[PDB]
Amino acid sequence: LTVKSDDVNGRTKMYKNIVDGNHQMEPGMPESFNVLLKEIRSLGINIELED
Amino acid sequence: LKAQTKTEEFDAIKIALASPDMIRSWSFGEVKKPETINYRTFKPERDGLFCARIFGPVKDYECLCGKYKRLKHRGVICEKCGVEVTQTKVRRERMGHIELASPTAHIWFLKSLPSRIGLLLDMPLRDIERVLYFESYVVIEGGMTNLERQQILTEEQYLDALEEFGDEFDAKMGAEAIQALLKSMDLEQECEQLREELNETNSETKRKKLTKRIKLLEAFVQSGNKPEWMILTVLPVLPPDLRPLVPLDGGRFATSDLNDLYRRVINRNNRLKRLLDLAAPDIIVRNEKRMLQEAVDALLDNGRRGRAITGSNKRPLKSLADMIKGKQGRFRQNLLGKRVDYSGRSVITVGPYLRLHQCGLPKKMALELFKPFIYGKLELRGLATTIKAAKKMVEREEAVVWDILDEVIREHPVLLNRAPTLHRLGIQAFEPVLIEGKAIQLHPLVCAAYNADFDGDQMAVHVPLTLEAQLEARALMMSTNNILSPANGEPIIVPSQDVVLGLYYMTRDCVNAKGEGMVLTGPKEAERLYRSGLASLHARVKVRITEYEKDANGELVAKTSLKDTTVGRAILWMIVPKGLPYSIVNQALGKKAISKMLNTCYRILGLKPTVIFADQIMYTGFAYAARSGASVGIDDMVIPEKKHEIISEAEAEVAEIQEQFQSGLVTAGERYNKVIDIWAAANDRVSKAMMDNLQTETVINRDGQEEKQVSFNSIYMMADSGARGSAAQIRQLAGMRGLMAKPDGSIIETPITANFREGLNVLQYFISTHGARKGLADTALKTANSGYLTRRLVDVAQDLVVTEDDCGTHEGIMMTPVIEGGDVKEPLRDRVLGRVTAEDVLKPGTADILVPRNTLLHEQWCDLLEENSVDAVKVRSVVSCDTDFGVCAHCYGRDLARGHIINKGEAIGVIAAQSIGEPGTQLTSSIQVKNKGSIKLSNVKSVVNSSGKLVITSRNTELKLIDEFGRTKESYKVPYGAVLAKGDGEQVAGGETVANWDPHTMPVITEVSGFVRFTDMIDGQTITRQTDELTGLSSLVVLDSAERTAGGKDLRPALKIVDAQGNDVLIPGTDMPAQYFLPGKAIVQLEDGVQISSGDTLARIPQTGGLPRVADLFEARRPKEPAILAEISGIVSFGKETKGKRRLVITPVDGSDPYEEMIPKWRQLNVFEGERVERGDVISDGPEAPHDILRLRGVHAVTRYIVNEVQDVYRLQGVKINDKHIEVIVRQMLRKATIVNAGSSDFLEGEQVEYSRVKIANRELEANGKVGATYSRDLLGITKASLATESFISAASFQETTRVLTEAAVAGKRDELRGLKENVIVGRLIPAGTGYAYHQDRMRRRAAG
Amino acid sequence: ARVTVQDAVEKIGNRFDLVLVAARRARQMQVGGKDPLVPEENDKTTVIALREIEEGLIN
Repeated sequence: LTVKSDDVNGRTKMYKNIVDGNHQMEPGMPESFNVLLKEIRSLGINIELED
Repeated sequence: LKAQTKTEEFDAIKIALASPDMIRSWSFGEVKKPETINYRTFKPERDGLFCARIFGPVKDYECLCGKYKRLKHRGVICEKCGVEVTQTKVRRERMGHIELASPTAHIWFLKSLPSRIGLLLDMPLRDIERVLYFESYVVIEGGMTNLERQQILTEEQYLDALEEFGDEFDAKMGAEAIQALLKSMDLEQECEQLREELNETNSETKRKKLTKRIKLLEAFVQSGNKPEWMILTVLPVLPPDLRPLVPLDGGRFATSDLNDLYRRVINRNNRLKRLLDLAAPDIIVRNEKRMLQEAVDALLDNGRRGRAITGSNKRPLKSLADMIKGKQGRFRQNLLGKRVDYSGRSVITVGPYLRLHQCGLPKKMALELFKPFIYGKLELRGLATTIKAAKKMVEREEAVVWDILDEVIREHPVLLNRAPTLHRLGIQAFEPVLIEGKAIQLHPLVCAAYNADFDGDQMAVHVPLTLEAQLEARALMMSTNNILSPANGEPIIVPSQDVVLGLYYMTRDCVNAKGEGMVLTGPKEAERLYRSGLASLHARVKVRITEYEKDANGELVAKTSLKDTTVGRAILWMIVPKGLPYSIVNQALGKKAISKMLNTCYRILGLKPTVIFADQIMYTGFAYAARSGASVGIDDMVIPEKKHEIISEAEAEVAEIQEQFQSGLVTAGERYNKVIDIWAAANDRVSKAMMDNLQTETVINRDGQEEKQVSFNSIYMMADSGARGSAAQIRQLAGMRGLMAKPDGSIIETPITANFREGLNVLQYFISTHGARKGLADTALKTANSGYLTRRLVDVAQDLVVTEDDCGTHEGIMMTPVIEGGDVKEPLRDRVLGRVTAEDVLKPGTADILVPRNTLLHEQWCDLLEENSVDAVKVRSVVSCDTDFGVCAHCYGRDLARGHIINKGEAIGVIAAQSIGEPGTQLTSSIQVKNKGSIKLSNVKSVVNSSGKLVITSRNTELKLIDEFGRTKESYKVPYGAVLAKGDGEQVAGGETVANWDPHTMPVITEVSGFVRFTDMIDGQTITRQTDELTGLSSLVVLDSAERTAGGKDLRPALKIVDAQGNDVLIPGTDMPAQYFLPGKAIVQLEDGVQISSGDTLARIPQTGGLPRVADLFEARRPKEPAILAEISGIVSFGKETKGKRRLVITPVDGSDPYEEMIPKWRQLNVFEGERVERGDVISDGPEAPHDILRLRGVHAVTRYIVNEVQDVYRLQGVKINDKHIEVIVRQMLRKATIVNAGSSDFLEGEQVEYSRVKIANRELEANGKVGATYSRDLLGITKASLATESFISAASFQETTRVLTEAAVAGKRDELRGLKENVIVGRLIPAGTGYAYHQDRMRRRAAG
Repeated sequence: ARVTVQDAVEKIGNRFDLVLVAARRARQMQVGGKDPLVPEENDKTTVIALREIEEGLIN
């Protein structure tokens, strides 16, 4: 419910991936999630990821 | 392993205040113009939201100006307007900037009820409001002028403030001004002064503010986020690929009008910067401050100011709040997010041939679900031309790809699930089998696990794509592995019924037997006798079963033996694996027999034997079910002519009893229950007929003329196997149903006269209709509330993870058999099943350890604790666990679907939740014992009186039944004052009154012998003369002190107990003066000078349990009339009458004497003021408060009290669930605690217990001796625990996200993604389970290495 | 015959670290990095790594 069937690009990245047959992936910030960051980045509380 | 040098992953995650300089770090260009089109040609505006210099590439590796197209171009820009030829996919990551000028304040954090800006500045929010709407000049950088820092000034008055203060003073208005104040907010100067007032002001109106103010201020110290960053300077621009541009085909815009919103934001942005250039007046540039402010608002939730409509349209501006607050936070995690791929929602069907490890999947479904894997295969090998031709092959249904279909399924396991499933046992895995059809088949007996019949169970069978999930299916999710319930260590699947009647017909005894006497040497030729047809499957054959037993170190010892067995049992050996002995399978086999049968094969031989054994059973169960033949018989359902006879009596009898009514002997009500009475007896007598009829009536010839056997009557076979035919269901078809509930809920005196098998009428029917419709309503509601119950349940336990194995404490609690009423309700063994002994436990023999401290108590050790005479075992509890922020494997145990040590990564939190809410749908005189033991009086002063009898002087009275065996069996709670026949150490008979009291009179008795003298008792002002014309006994009845006179109210009548001379006698046992202060309405039985005995009756004082009730326990709802707990051990006296209450003055002996309780005399008190009540003694009656049981009695006391009670609810349900889960939930409700000692944080802060646990940890150690704050455990409700969430990721989900916005945004609460829920919304492995070692490498790679 | 993995949980007891180990070995097997050493019989690679757990040469 994130990487699969949620990340509009993530499952196509998975389609283009499994039509080869090699299950191997990376974490999945659901992009709209990156808009959550962006909305409060617009307010003042600038969330980051240090180190 | 070492922390890897290369970037493999990223790490824990935080939130707090950063810098616009960080926004400059993402800066790729500045959006100048809001226009996205030319108004002429619809081409994409450069220097706009769709700029090439700022953003760029629309085509893969593209220079938008139109110079570099080829994908050879990487990084080279359009020197004129910088277009780095890169991925348009990277254009979903292009962030820009626009230099503001208009200070953007936080109107959100102002209008927020939880006034962020308010108590931040320690300035009233109302006046702060006046400041930001620009109508009040606030004083900044002030102080010692006429005005202070926390103050406003109206327009013209500040003009006067100029004519009065042209120097050393400044007061501007708005965020501009407030930024000046944030620039000067010195945390620690205020910190000194706060703790100053902490010692100065002593009111909660002043110091509560104090405690969280200092808290929030050092919270900014805690995160290093300065209030200065609350004024927006540079605005971040969302990537173009994120606010989609799609005009409507024709000439309109179907675009995300978020662009039409940022459009105005950019318009007004450049506007105020222009009002800097031309220098416009302040009142209007600050008017633009408000203007760019609503721009901000319009984007979010239109603020909370009102949702201003769009251009001449009934339509508020668009809301990204309605983009970050819909359901469960966002809409993946909300209801309706996703719709599973690689799955199939399809109806079900049996398939009695399916191996225990496999399910059935339709061929058509197969094609549709595995195509990508089919193409992945067709070109990894290369049997297909192209993937397009591959599609054309399945287009032609070509046999080739069906063989490649075999390659993608024959060892590729699947997961299964149903929609109505609320339990984890409803999500399992099997192996696929290619069945040509449309319905998902299954292994018959597993349906009971899903609790899925054949009424329309549509299952969505999932497909584990990744390597991980495939193994995880065959691992923990394999059917053949979760053969145990996480609730109790019993095999979850019990052979249904078809299977059992087949084997009831296997191992079976019938008197007429063909071959009854022959002998065999092999169960295999046994096959050749019945499966051929020459012998019966019941003949008493003597066979040599060379059974085996793994008595060795793993070797099955060879032991020869011959049994007088039946043909079917010999064939049953062909089923039973050697390791399992023939003795257990030399039994008729019932549903319960075969239950524990499979369980023994597990505890003894193992899992593998048992699994493939039950597999064997399934096939042969149904196999001989067919071979059974005998199925049903009308000739069996014979009604005895005894039924018709007793009904004849049941007619004549009540006909006479109705004549007793026409005579006036029995009343309507007494005859009401009387009808009940004799029909009850009549039904039991008819029962005594129909059951014996159906038990011995099959009498077939054998070595004589006739000889009985258990009824071969099929209905009785279901009553013997206990499959689906019970003594009451039998009584309801072939006998009179019994008495039924009426539409009111009570009971109609008249039963259902005849029997359903024969005939009744609609009136009888309406009585029965009530009951049927009854059950129906129940299912119809219970289901919905169960999910909602587990909802609040997960809302309280989710993040609890076992993180250690052994802690470092001996502390645990006491496991005891709740021997109540008669014999024990819940024994010792089942509570201990799956835990570890607290300390080195002794035997009744002292200092002889029968179980060392740290030892896992499993099957054998549980058998061990049942052999010893030990009855009370202290076991390490999950609440007494020394491990903070989790539990140790030991305090938990092993019991689950597994039976091994609980893992570090196994989140017990969530599984506790579901397994306590799983049975949610299910939740809705004298004392003469009939056994043989001995009275062992406990905690009571019993005294001998005349005639050498015995009495009881207290209410606290447990009656024990120490058998000749020794085990305490029966336990009766005997009332105040009774007639005992035995003392402590005198044996009981079978049906003997050992305690005989009066249920309608509470006698107060003397303990000594002597004359009674009425003292401070006058006839008419304290007592009354009630020597009626009906009685002859002289007696002065003590009235209550509210009906008396003026000068009468001031007393408590005293019954003086003098000796044979006339002097106050001292009590043998307690140094107390004999002056019994009597209560009201107590009818005495004597005159003056009457010598009482030592234990004689002086006076006479005439007198849901289900789901909702459990909901009460867990919502901590304070009941109406609590049985007030005595807070201290001490002697008690009384005080004050009618006014509003009746004071209770308690005088502690060695503690604080000011302990007194105001109690309404309107409430029934029972406190003997001559008895020194203890700290844990009920003063009044009715349900008590667990809160006081928690503090006044103890946490381990209350945790054990409630687990007793709620488990009893499961006793009304008969379900046995291990309290481990219910106790972690108790720990959850006590995770916060009201601080008592000041010094470190507060003097009353409801704060996390484990948080303060580490405080005091390094408080008695480093830097201090003792100054830290110490708590008192505070217990909460789960809907308040769910409300007291810290991490915003989980809070924003169910609580109002906007609430959560404020709630953690201003504090910048850096929660490093330490919880499960958090991990899932970001789509990353939790630091537990399979992500354990994953994040292990990740955690020591974060802030360490 | 394989139907239960009682054997597997005995070796790598956390029941989830099992998932980790076998999964990665399965992929080295996928990629011609290597090939199976313990004889396979059509088993997908997850199952083959599990054979190396019961034999005990790989964990």
